[PDB]
Amino acid sequence: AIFSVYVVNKAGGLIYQLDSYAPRAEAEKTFSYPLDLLLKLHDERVLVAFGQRDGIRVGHAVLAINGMDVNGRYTADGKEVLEYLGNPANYPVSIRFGRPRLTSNEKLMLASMFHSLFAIGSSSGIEMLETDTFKLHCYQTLTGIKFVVLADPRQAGIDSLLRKIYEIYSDFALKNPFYSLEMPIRCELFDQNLKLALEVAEK
Amino acid sequence: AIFSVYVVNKAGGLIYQLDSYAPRAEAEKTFSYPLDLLLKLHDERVLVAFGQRDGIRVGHAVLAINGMDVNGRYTADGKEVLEYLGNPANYPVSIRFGRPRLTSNEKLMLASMFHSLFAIGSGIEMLETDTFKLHCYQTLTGIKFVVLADPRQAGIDSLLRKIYEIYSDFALKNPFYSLEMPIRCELFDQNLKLALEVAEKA
Amino acid sequence: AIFSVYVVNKAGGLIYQLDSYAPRAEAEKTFSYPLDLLLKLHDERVLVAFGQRDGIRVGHAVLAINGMDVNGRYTADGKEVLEYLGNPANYPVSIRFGRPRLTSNEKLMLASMFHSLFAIGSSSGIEMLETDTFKLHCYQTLTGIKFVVLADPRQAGIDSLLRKIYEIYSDFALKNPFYSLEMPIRCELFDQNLKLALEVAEK
Amino acid sequence: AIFSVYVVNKAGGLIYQLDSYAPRAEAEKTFSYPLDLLLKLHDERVLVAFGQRDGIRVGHAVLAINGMDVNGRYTADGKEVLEYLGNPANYPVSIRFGRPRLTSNEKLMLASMFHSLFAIGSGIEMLETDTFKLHCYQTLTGIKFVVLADPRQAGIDSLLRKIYEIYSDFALKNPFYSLEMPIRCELFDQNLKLALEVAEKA
Amino acid sequence: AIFSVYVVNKAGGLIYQLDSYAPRAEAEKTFSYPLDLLLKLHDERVLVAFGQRDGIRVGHAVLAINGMDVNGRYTADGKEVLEYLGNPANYPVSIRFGRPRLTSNEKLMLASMFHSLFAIGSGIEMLETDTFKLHCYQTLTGIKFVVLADPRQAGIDSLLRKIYEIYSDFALKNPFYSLEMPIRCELFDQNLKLALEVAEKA
Amino acid sequence: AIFSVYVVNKAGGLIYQLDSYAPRAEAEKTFSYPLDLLLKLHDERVLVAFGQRDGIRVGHAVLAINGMDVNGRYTADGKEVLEYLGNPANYPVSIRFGRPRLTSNEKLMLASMFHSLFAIGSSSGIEMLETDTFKLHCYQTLTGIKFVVLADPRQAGIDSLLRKIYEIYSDFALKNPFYSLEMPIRCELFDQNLKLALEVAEK
Repeated sequence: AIFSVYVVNKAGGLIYQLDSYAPRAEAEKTFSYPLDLLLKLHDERVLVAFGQRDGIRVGHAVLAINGMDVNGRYTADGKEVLEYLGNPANYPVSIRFGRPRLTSNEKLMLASMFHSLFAIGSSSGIEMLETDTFKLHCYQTLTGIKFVVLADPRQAGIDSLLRKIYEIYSDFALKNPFYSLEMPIRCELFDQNLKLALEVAEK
Repeated sequence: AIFSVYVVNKAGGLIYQLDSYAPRAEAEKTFSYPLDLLLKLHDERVLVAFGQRDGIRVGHAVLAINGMDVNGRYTADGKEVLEYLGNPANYPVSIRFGRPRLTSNEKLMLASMFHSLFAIGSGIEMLETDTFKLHCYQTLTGIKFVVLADPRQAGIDSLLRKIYEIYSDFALKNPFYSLEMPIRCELFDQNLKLALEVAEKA
Repeated sequence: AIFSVYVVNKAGGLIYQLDSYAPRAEAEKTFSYPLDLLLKLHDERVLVAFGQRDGIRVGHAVLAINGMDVNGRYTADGKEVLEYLGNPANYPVSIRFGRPRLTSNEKLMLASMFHSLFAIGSSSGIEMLETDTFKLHCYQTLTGIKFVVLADPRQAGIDSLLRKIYEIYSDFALKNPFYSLEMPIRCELFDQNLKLALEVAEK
Repeated sequence: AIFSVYVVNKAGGLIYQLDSYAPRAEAEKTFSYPLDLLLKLHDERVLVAFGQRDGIRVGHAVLAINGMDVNGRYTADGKEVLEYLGNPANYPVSIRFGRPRLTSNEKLMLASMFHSLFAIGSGIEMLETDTFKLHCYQTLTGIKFVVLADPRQAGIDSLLRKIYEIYSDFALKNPFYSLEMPIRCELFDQNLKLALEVAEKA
Repeated sequence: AIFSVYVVNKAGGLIYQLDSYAPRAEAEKTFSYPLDLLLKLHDERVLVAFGQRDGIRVGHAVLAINGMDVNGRYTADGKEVLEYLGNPANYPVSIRFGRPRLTSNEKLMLASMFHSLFAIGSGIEMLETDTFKLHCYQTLTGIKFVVLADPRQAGIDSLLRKIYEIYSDFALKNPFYSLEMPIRCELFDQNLKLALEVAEKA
Repeated sequence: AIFSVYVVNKAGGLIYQLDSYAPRAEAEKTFSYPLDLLLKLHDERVLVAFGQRDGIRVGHAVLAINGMDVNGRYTADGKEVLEYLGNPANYPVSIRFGRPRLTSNEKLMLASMFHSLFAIGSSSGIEMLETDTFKLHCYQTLTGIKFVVLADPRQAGIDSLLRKIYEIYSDFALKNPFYSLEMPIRCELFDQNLKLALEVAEK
């Protein structure tokens, strides 16, 4: 599977992002409160700050409660989650935690580790970081544009996909003279052509 | 050759396009290896580096292998071009050569010229490089008809005047048409295709 | 014919300019005032702002009146032109308009459309803009210097000319160690060598 | 192939290294000149540019000349590689080919990735390029075991788990050892060398 | 070889020059095609890429074609070098090779060193590259005699001492001569030319 | 002999310096005062400002007095040198002058004359300045790092040495992920590997 696609301009500005796979959860689990975990709101998301209870790591996010899917730091009831799990009344609860989606800042931070050395215009232009849970591919073009793709470790075709996104990008620029390279990409035909290129690459 | 015909609106956004980026083969010669032509990988294109023999030219790309379509650096089957030509089992082979498919960098380079023209803009105007020539006809109303071609293609002038006529016919028949919206019109598509055929025969 | 030659440094500074052809006029025409054209002073030049009378476009400049050649925004009589053509007394007049010479800002603006993308040091280095009335050739060197030449559409040799100017430029730099690359070129032998290179290219 | 095994401390400083940058020859073919292989100088390395004949590959470097070790661009004797192959007196010669020795730029490129990983860092993690793959195992205590290899080398995973075991044995026996100080320990050196041998046979 | 002799005034402006940028041919070999030498266009110079045969060297440029002078990438007649060597009608041809004419980039590179020397400056001093060596003798009065040469040219030291003697003779005989003005003096030109001849024979 | 080795980062920051040969003196000479030379303190060093007495040029530094080696602008007695040679009591003196070692600013200034033109990432990367008394070699890498070596005019091997320092540098960076390229190099194994590379190059 392919989790995410994003594009960074030569000045480190995020210019396009598409989260493909998003419901990367696990399972709803019951917990007898007082909760043996310490939670923090980080960038509109409720993360596990401390405690490694059976199954749960620090860095895990809360994704749902009892059915009420977590709308970031709010419940589906509109109520605030940190006061809700600190709420004595609803002590026996079911909570869904999984590895959260990357913030835009995180996407940038991750992108900044590739091609940091060689000047703009230095045989494939692809650098990568691989873990247990994902593989990140970063293609830098001649003029410093970075195309990044996040996918499970053993996903084939990413090299060709990245070149194709560039092909879609450069064609978009040529057909749309209003567009300047620092600008966010906001074009229907781009979205269409990318989603298709992803479909091809998935198979 | 003509690589693309497209229509850009006053605000600089695409409203109609017709692409023909896939080239036609220029040269076809049968080879009896040791291969009297030297090849190198260049951005996933197999280019001729040396040995401009009668027909082929230093800079042409390997388009087809004995008739079959090859994409990137691998054959129709799926073996690497270079790792299949110095082959003891396989040696006698015919190859098609010509201008490579249009690249991203090239597209980006032209985009960068065209965008600049659009912004500095204050008749037919043409942007040219060694390998490309972009022709732009702008109407009073700010509609731009663009033809992307190689430096030598003739009769674009007349092609552009035709697209103008066809667009005018479309605009007269569809006066209350959102200019930010793409042109969805069979007859338009039809007549533009026919107009391109004429220019391609020229 | 070749209309103009100029050189831009890697930082977008105009470093040399020579207007070759200059009397690009048309013919003196009589006009019964009140004048059916709206005129504006733009960058020391009297341009046609509005009105497209028989022969005259907007953007056309005033180049002479009755014989008194227009010294920019003044007449040969020292009198101001906008008050002179608004002057009731001299209502029946003869005026010469043609496409004005490029301002230095215009030269720069035009130069900024070429090689804007690829970084300094990215097979000929020549990019061009062609119209009915002129063709503009822009050569970018390894170190970002732009040599620009303005000439009628079907003028041959410009590619070779541009390389020669570079040859003259680089030799000038080598013989003149005081010279630094951001500086305006002010050298007699340069002017001599260029005017000669133009002469060769014209033929 | 495995190019380097090293141990980095929590603060990011080197505390142990074992280098094996000198490659083993991949291909060996005897040539009867006119030489059916084209060579170019590239940062004081003689690389094969064209003619991927059965065995050798476009990109391999000339490692040895008829058995003897050649350094940079000069022979074991001291004559220039290129100025000795088109030789009327000397023509029949055997040559060894394979991956060139690791370059500075390459090292610097990986360093730039590794440093960035170290700084952004907030399991085994791997950094990869076309020609390199760096494997990094970080302990709870922040000790990093790093193996530098080509993209295809297998069994680094197990090698890294072994170095972890050997380092753990060392740390248990030497609990009050300055972590800023290099590891000076024969048995450590011994066991790591043996562990690398296993991974190299794999 | 000596490419240029010139005199720079205290303020860093040119006051006298004598150029000899056009090279002499180093090697001349008759060829019987298929041509046993591979050529590439490089900034409008035809350079030898591969095949350093007895005489010629990888990096030399094609200077002349069967005796006649060729400029840029076209022959004395006006046909393209490459598009005339793989010719079925034309094959047997002799070619002259050697150091290419001095380029703009090279000139600019040296200029950038020389200018820097001039500005940082606070005896004979020499600036050197792989292919160039610039020799600069500065007088008490700040007059600079400069000789541009390749790294191996000998006896520039003595040539520079001679130009100093000749300039001194000129300055003694013309004491009230504007140092911002170019040197217009037949005898000066004469004696410097003779001095260069001696250094060129050396 | 090799006098000095230093390394400059791509932003013109001095990142490592090692003065190899240092006691580059001449001989102690007697002078009957009032001293016929004018001396100035420049950057913690006592230089000859004016006067060219038999043997001594302007630019020569004072390196010792009567045995008391000059600790920059102080004597081995702790006393200030400019007041000491202007001191009437000790008028008959012996003074040692020779060409001073390069200040860090001088090292930078000298380095700034090489590779100033071509952009970062433009066949050996070595540029040099040669005089009677020294030859300076400057190697610029792909990413703008300058390695500089100062040595007597006819010293062989410098090209290979410079490449080796780069090899040592790049390896140091790879083994030390804390290190960032703008930082001063402060590592024992680096010093060891360099001093060895110098030893090889000397022979």
